[PDB]
Amino acid sequence: SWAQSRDEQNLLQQKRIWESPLLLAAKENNVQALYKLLKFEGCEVHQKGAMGETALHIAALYDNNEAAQVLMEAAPELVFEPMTSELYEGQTALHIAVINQNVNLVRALLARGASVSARATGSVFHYRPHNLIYYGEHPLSFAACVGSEEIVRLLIEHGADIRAQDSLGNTVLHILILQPNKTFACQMYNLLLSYDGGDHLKSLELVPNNQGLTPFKLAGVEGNIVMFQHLMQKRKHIQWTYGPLTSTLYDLTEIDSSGDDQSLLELIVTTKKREARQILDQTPVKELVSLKWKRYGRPYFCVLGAIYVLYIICFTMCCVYRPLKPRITNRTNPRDNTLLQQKLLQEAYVTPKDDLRLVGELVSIVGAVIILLVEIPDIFRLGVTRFFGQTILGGPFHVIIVTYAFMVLVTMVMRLTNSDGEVVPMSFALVLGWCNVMAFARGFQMLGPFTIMIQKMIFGDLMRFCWLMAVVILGFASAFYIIFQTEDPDELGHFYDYPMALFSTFELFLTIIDGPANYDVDLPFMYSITYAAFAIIATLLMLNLLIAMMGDTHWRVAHERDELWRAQVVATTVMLERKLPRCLWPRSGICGREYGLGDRWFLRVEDRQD
Amino acid sequence: SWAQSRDEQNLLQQKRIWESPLLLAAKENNVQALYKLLKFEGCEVHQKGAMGETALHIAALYDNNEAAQVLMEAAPELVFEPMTSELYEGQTALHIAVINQNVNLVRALLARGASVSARATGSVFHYRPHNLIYYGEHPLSFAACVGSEEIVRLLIEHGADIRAQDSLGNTVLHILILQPNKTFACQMYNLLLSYDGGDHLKSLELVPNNQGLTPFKLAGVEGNIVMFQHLMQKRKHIQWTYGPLTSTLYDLTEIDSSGDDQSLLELIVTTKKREARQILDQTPVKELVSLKWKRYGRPYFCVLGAIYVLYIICFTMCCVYRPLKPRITNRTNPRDNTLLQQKLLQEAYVTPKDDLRLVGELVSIVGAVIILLVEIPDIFRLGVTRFFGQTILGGPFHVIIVTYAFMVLVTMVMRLTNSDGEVVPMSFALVLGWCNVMAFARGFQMLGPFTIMIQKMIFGDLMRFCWLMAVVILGFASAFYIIFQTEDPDELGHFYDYPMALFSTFELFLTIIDGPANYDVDLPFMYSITYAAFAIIATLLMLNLLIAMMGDTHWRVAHERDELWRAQVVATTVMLERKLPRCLWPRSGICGREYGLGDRWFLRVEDRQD
Ligand SMILES: C[C@@H]1NC(=O)N[C@@H]1CCCCCC(=O)O
Ligand SMILES: C[C@@H]1NC(=O)N[C@@H]1CCCCCC(=O)O
Ligand SMILES: [Ca+2]
Ligand SMILES: [Ca+2]
Repeated sequence: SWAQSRDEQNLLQQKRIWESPLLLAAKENNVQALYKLLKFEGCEVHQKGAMGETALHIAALYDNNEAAQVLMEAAPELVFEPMTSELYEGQTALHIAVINQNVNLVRALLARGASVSARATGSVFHYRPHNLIYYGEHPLSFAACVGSEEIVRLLIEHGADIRAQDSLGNTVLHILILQPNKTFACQMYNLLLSYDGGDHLKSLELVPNNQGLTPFKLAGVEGNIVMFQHLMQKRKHIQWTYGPLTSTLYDLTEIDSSGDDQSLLELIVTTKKREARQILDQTPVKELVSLKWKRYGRPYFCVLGAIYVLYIICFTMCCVYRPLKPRITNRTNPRDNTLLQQKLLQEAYVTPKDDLRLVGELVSIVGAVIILLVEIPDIFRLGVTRFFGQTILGGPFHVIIVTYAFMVLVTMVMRLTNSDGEVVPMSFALVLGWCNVMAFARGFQMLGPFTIMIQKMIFGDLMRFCWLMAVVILGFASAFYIIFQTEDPDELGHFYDYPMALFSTFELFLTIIDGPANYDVDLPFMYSITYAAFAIIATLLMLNLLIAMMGDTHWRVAHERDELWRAQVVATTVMLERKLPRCLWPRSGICGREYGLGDRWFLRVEDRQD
Repeated sequence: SWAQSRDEQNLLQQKRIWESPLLLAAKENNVQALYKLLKFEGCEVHQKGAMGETALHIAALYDNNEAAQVLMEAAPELVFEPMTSELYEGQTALHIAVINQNVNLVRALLARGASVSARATGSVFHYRPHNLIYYGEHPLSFAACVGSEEIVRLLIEHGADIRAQDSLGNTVLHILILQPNKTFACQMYNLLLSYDGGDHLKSLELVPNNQGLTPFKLAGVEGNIVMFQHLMQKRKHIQWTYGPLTSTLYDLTEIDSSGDDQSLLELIVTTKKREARQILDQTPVKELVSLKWKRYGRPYFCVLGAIYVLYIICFTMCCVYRPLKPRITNRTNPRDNTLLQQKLLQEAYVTPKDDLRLVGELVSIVGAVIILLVEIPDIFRLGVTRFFGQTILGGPFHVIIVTYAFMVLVTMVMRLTNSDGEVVPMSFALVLGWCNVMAFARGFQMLGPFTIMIQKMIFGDLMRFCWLMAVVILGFASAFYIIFQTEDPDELGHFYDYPMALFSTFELFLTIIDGPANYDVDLPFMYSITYAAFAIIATLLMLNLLIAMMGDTHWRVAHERDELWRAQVVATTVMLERKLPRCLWPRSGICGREYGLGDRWFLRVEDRQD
């Protein structure tokens, strides 16, 4: 594959280093050898290694200032030389010297005039899961990441540009946010800002990423709390300090949802990173989301539920009082078991009690069109995750609400044609319409976190486990059929045909029925033996499942599911504000006009320190 | 709303500070500016800010002794000036100087003759949940709360009054008890007591709150153990010290229940604060309550149960041997399913076996009147929580005991009228009369804590969850009805009408019935499919509930429910002593007369230190 390729080439490089006597001597710091290979013998100083590296590139990898200095003295054009291989296209000797924090070699290379604008476009410097580190493409980006404050200023002194962006359009500021050592990177972040021009506009912090993000905004998405906390000092203003109390004012500009999708809050709820959830708990955001749902948010969510419950409960009223079913053809004799009395083809009737039934069915096309006005913007504008990431209209579940309206439309087509299968399209809507009601259990009270468990269980662990429950049924259900195939099924015929054999055993797996048992007639010899094993094995599987549930329930998951529910409540609040009109739901905070301090909206939060 | 108002005004204040050049210079400590605004230009020194603040009020907020001193020198009448706004009505410059612990400014203000009796009646100084801190209304109250021992004595030296009460009638002593830093406040508590007159009477500790509480008494209600422990030294007397043993005598005056509702014990069991429960565990109280229930308490509780069980079991005897039911009208044919043989209108009968039935019914009016003598004092004197806080007659449950007597009275009205619904009023009393018997399981042995779980479950989590169980039934129960509406219900008609469809599915949710299944006749196509989903979903909901139970069971809750039960046993003991006559249940302890040490009752408790 591709992992083999890079593993092959690192091995292949070492052979070239061993074979090449010049490259070997630079690797091994043999100073006396290098003079013998350059002065007396005319070895081609511009020797190209396996990775297109120069003799100086190897002397920089393994820190070798003595061997590196000889190469610059004998040939000074090697400093500008970049590596030519695909994995390392663009990398220069200065990149290697900065990475290893070789201060004396960096100073010697800059004195030679090495470019501070050379990009390392090689694939190994790309931001990808297989790459272990991402340091950008510029030598200043490398210096800032390793934390050598000495080299960062020294690189700037020779003309390094902080505004320089990589292929992804990330400045050196953006690269620091995507780093493990958060505590060290904060101090380095400040140092790079000191070289900013000083103008309020064109500030490097305002320079955006290619995908529209900014350093402050990116920190929230990536879940870097340390940088998020540190970056907040820029945009928070202390009003006054009275004893232990402190009224502090927050800028609330890039945080709030006014700037279209540039809102930080939308990025948190849409992103897949679990880490970003902790950002909404932070003290500028936590008041914002709480004030959002406690007032203007919670009522509208319940109002929709009241409308939704009403819309559903009326639709069921149409189903229970459905067309008349008198059975015109008394077939009866063929399949004498058959008992049907069917509704079907009467094309309405005279309308006293019948009149109200049409007004209830007229509500179906409203939902069929309102949800069609939900399904039209189900591929319009958005459409891959951008719906599943934007869907807050229900959010969880509510993929089935659009299928429900399809069943409503199919049941309309089921009418006016009077097909036998009238019940099957009408039946699906009743289960799905009420099962979706518990989507409103999200938020509400303390059943919301409960609905998260079952929601997870339905779509995750069940499917895999259900396969294991599907097996063993195949063994026992088909077995029982074979034993009972011989005997007369008139009495105790739990498995008369194969589709009933599976269904009867499936019921038996959850012990719903009493279990097949007749004492008037003697049963087959094998039923008594095979059923004993079925009763035991079914209990073990249920006990082990019950014990397997304890895979969760650790106190951290009690905090986890609590944070997941409250995060999904915040999720509900944002798109409700998005779809709803601007006249309702006034913007949070107070405007910075009429007190000419800002021209933006500020949240006044006061706190107390114990 | 109102939170917006104060947020608006803090923003509005800063604009006035910026706009007002005088107020700005005091905020910014620009000393050179202040002289330019007062000497050369005649700026109206008595400038009123947005909050009615003076230029000195701003100079005190932000600690600005240099700017504050200039304002007093140019205009000395600003010191007496209070803020006029509603939020800050009454606050003076001395209040602000004390709060920020500006010692030099407090000394300068007192030298100017600032009042030490000025109250801060502004709404932001009220004791309310929205206010973060409560420091009282007097400048000495502020000094004591921040803990500046230097200012407290200095404020007293210039005529501060410790006896001064706020609008709620709380002294400075009461304010300290309602503070977070319990360990610091104890030392400050003593310092304020040193300035007391020294007379045993009129002591500031005896000064009561408006609602009848005193500092020692309030500490128990508020659950401040540190202050409760510290305050106990005042009223505990060591008899002797023999080796490691120590006989210490406790005053037991304000603690015990003799002084009407002033008893501390009644305040603990009646209050809603969870913290007060730990106070009853304290070593002066724990012996008192234990000695109370172990002797004189536990027997009377069981004696009432023996009487109650006897009263109930006889009442059931009347129900089982009820009027004769021969069915006079053999209607039968209309609703041929009907089978009734009804008792109804015979107006008693000749009395051999019948005579004893009346003597048992005569017991019903006794309970109907005895509980009427419980329902008459169910609005008399008390009545909102003052019953639910005073009810110990059962305590938990025993709201239903008064409804039981109502059903007894209704069943009496059901008799002498011979109505069809004879069973329905009589049936409710049997369930409620015996379900109330487990109220006596409170206390008793180790089932008492068990009864607390179910008691909590019935009235808390169930109702919310039951709604979620009510949903999904609507989908499946109504669905099953539709499938089976077509077919002949003579055989396997679990859902023949809609009210039976819900009830049959509700039973099926808990898997009580075998589940509808017939093999002689072929079932509808949809029943087999829809029932499979019902069996699965019902199990998940029950499994997730079982796992959701683990929301408790942490070892802290095992201590919590144990402390809740033992606290509710203490609850039972207090009102039993209240309702019972004084001749029974002698007062705990030994009187201080006949050993003229006290004239009050003392509990002799000896302890040993390891
Ligand atoms: C092979 C290259 N040639 C060399 O002399 N050092 C390089 C080794 C890899 C450094 C970058 C590895 C990475 O980014 O994952
Ligand atoms: C606004 C008032 N004017 C001022 O100069 N300081 C005050 C600030 C509020 C102090 C009390 C806040 C509180 O009690 O919650
Ligand atoms: Ca069973
Ligand atoms: Ca059964």
